[PDB]
Amino acid sequence: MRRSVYFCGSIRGGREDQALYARIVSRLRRYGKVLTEHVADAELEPLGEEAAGGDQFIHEQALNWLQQADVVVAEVTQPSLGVGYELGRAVALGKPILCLFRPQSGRVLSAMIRGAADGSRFQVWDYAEGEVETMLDRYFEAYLVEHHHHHH
Amino acid sequence: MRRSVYFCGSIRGGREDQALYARIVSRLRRYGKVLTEHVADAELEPLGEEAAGGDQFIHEQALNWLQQADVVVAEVTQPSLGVGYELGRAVALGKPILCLFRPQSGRVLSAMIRGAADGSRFQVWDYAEGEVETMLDRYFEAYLVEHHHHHH
Ligand SMILES: Nc1nc2c(ncn2[C@@H]2O[C@H](COP(=O)(O)O)[C@@H](O)[C@H]2O)c(=O)[nH]1
Ligand SMILES: Nc1nc2c(ncn2[C@@H]2O[C@H](COP(=O)(O)O)[C@@H](O)[C@H]2O)c(=O)[nH]1
Repeated sequence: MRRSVYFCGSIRGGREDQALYARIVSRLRRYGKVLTEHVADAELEPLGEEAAGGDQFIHEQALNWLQQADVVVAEVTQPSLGVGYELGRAVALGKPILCLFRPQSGRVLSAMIRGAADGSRFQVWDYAEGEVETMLDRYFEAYLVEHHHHHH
Repeated sequence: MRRSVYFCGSIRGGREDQALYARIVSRLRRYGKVLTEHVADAELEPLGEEAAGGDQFIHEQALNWLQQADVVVAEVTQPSLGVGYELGRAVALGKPILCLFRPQSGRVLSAMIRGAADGSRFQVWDYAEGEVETMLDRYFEAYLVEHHHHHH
């Protein structure tokens, strides 16, 4: 009834991912529902439990969003440890995962990542800078035309 | 009845992880059962299905081993994308996870990784080169003395 897409992008406390997150959030919300909202909130909602929350909460928030997230999509030009972990949980929790790696960033996907992309429900596309939009448009266009993730 | 510990280490087709894998395999097997055997086999068992197997098989082999692996232990000095993915699956599939990061390697654990270590069943210890043995000895000694992973 309701589709939810979770975006996975390494921020590392950077201000170069927020711009991408704001633009990707609007595109993901247009289809059904978009998560990864924490990386775009200029008003940390106060009140609640008076404890030392932070990193532990970060992991808990991502776990709760993936529960509803019917599909996961990632956009990282370099091998991110934190983002890689999220991808692993997405495959174990969900099924249809997406990965966007820049084929001209300099780095490369390790054996574990390459192996993960069996072709069933996990697809790893290569986007070269200005090609990120093409990959996102093709991913959303191919998803609507297929109406599922069964084809290899 | 039978305990199985799966070791997680970034190899990236390198010959610097095999030496560590051989020494860690013996220590892990001494306690109960050790996996990550693929990274130490000089005799690829032939025969079987005649297909293009490789990366997909790598991911499938790790998934099958974690099923029996009651506990997971990792030893990486730098943020590894492939290894990070395995850790995510270990927390989603199992529960008691271990992480060994070098506090003098140069890099650092991202927000996702730090958050993952809630202190419940996931413990991230810092080992400085020659301190890898100390972390492994304390991890195995603390596991036998506690007889479980409940303490925070
Ligand atoms: N749900 C959720 N995800 C988070 C939070 N903090 C970081 N993340 C996710 O963790 C990733 C960033 O990992 P890092 O850049 O630190 O390696 C991104 O995919 C981002 O969405 C948080 O508080 N909640
Ligand atoms: N079970 C299993 N694990 C593998 C295989 N190939 C690589 N790995 C695991 O993947 C990790 C290496 O990832 P990478 O160094 O390529 O980032 C190690 O933890 C290693 O045990 C394989 O064929 N089978």
